Amino acid sequence: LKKIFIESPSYAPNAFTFDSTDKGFYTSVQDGRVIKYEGPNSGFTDFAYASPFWNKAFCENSTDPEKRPLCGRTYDISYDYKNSQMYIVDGHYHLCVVGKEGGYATQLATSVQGVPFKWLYAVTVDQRTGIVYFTDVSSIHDDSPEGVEEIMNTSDRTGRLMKYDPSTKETTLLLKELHVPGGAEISADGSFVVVAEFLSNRIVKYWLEGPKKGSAEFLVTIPNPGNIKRNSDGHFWVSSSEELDGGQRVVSRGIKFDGFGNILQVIPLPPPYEGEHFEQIQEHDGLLYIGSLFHSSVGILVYDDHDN
Ligand SMILES: *[C]C1(*)(*)(*)N(*)[C@@](*)(*)[C@](*)(*)C2(*)(*)(*)=C1(*)(*)(*)[N@@](*)(*)C1(*)(*)(*)=[C@@](*)(*)[C@](*)(*)=[C@](*)(*)[C@@](*)(*)=C12(*)(*)*
Repeated sequence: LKKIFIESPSYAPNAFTFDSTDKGFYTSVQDGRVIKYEGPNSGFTDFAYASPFWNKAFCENSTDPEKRPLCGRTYDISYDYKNSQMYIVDGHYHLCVVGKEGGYATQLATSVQGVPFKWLYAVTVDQRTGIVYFTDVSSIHDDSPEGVEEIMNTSDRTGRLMKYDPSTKETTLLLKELHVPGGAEISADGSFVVVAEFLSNRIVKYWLEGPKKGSAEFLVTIPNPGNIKRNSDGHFWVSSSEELDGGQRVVSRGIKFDGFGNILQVIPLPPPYEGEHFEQIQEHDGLLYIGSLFHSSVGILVYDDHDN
């Protein structure tokens, strides 16, 4: 297992997505930007900003939590191929979208059933229907240090799963009282959405079709599950960390599972991720993109097989 680091601006490149050109990638960073890597000999450019207030002088390269409400902080991004546009979920500006050329994003939704969003975290677009599925970590606590602390202390179970439909412009509540839903990924065939409940160490399966449509069921136990991203085979990669029996400390792993809950592949991450929580593992073009809040470079894994 080989690791590659790509030096990036700002800090904490946590989430990735890709467009039809498939040259490079997009990533969300701590200072409120969505940036685009253009290739090994042309670095990063700014792509988009959820916050309409974002500006270089005040927000570029900041990690001051006090500047977050103004600059924004995007937690996930999902490219819509049919419409050449990028969906965004931000901790301060909520569900947004930006067209192909980027720039400042258009805000789409900030509440459901009269209850404001507090910390949108994961997003995915159904490539066939253009319908957007996304999670809110809490209905009480935002991404401030004070908020994170309260979520932990009260074992906050006020997370939600929503859908947004661009043809109605309405958003609908699918699930409530989730236990820190930091990951959500639609099946290849659109029949279900898998949701990671970080504080309950599990993945649940929410049905979009079939006789159980509109309900969710337990799928598989995963320690401290984060983001979920589907690969081209239709399987799901999730970030995981497990406290080590005998240690102290965690062991970090990427875990690939199917829609029936079978564990298909387990990848212990190498340093520096090995003993740290991480955000996401996403398979694309034969590479594993690793999202984290704890580094200033993007991490990518590939296996070296030049001997067998
Ligand atoms: C799951 C992950 N991501 C989302 C959010 C979060 C996580 N974890 C935690 C802890 C505490 C608070 C919040 C959180």
